[PDB]
Amino acid sequence: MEKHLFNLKFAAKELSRSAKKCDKEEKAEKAKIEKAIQKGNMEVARIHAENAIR
Amino acid sequence: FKAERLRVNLRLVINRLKLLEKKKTELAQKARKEIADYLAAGKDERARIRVEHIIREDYLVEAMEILELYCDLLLARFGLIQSMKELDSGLAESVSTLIWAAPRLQSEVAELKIVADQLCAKYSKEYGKLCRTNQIGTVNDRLMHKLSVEAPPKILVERYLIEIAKNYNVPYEPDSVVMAEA
Amino acid sequence: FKAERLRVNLRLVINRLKLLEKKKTELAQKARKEIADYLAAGKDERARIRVEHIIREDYLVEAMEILELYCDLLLARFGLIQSMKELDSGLAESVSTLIWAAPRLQSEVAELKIVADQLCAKYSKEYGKLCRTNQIGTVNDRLMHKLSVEAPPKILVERYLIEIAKNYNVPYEPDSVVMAEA
Amino acid sequence: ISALMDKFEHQFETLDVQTQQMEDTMSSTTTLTTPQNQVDMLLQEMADEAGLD
Amino acid sequence: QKNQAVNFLRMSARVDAVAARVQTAVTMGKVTKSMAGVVKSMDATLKTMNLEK
Repeated sequence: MEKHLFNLKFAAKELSRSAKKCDKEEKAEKAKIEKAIQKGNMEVARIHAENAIR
Repeated sequence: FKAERLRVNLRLVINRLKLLEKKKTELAQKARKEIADYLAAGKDERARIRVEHIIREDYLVEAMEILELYCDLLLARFGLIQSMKELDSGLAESVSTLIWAAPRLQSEVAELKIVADQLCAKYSKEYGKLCRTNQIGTVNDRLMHKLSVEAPPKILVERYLIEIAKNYNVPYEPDSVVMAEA
Repeated sequence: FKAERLRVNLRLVINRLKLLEKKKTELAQKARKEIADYLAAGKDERARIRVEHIIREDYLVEAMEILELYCDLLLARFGLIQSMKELDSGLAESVSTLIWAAPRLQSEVAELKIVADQLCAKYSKEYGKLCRTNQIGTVNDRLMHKLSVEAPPKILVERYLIEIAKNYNVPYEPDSVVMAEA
Repeated sequence: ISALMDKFEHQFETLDVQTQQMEDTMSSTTTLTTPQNQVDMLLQEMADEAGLD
Repeated sequence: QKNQAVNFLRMSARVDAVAARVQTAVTMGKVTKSMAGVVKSMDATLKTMNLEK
């Protein structure tokens, strides 16, 4: 019975960690957008903006 | 047919139509962005038929909403429907509207089909077979037209083109020959 | 013939004609650069026939656009076409225009051929065989000439040579003997 | 050779349509997680102040 | 030597381009296969996991 408890806690901490990554990537992606639109590129700026949002 | 099947399937149908509704709204929005791209560069006509696809998905949104409603209604009085062998005045609508909406929406949602059977066989009163085909005239007509597939009158289409043109701020010159007539 | 084949193939046809259109535009542009190279150095004549190849690919661009449109139209009212055994007034055009455009464009696009069959066999009313050959006079004539292969009148050609000469800034002296006549 | 080459054009042309199709369904399945409105206001957000740092 | 430099370098360009599109073709291939994989496993696990249960 313990096995399932441990898998649930594991899945929880798992989801937290992955969420944390996606957030970190989000910030990095803002930065990357700024570098992008600094050139004047309106396409790369698009798909970067998009990936930031998602 | 069983009761629990009917209940569980109704709840799953509500969830399903919920997510599917929200998603169809977002998809519609994005495609409207596409319209805004067309009208600012290329031909009007292409944009026009494209927004006919738009008006289709919109009608599906609305339809799914009202149908969702009737589902929820049947789920609320569901305590009652487990008793009478005859549908009473209150449910005399949503029964027909939901049953009849099966063959249209079956592709988007299968659970709607299974529910359609679950009700269909609970009634030997004017449901199933030719009797089923003959009780389905009495459904909600509004839902019937919102759902039914026919090309919209071009004035409506061109209206949408006006609005879409406006929101993203592109100049558009709607034919003055259409506005005169209906 | 099946319905789903018709749908999926229409969507693939739209995509196909889209990419193929964009690409033909770019290719045309580059070749126009080649024209600009010729008129500034060598003979006019060679440049002239070369821009006849240009005018060909241009006509293919335009054609693919209008045909793309009719495809999209059939795809929008596609909900309707799955019911009637007879094509109604609305689709009475794109059916013929798309069917008839099969043997011309088959090399660029095969999916257009498969669609052509899918419609061809859905109708025992004036489609297929000699009846098919006899319903194909009623298509869009504009598309017919835009697509049909015949050498353009030399005034049009020489007009293109004028413009191409201008954009890349090379001196060009169009024969004054052509401008007089048509 | 020349035959092999027009065969080549047609071939990778089909590659491109495969690509396009794939990305349409692939981007219309997860599309709940990327609203259009949100992206608009984001891109604008990083538009006005873009080079101001 | 100089004109050869031009000629070779040109070949390098075009061959590089085809190399790129082939790259895209392969990676596209991988994505397609793997995606088919998830659709199937998830499907046969959607048959005994079907929502009612």
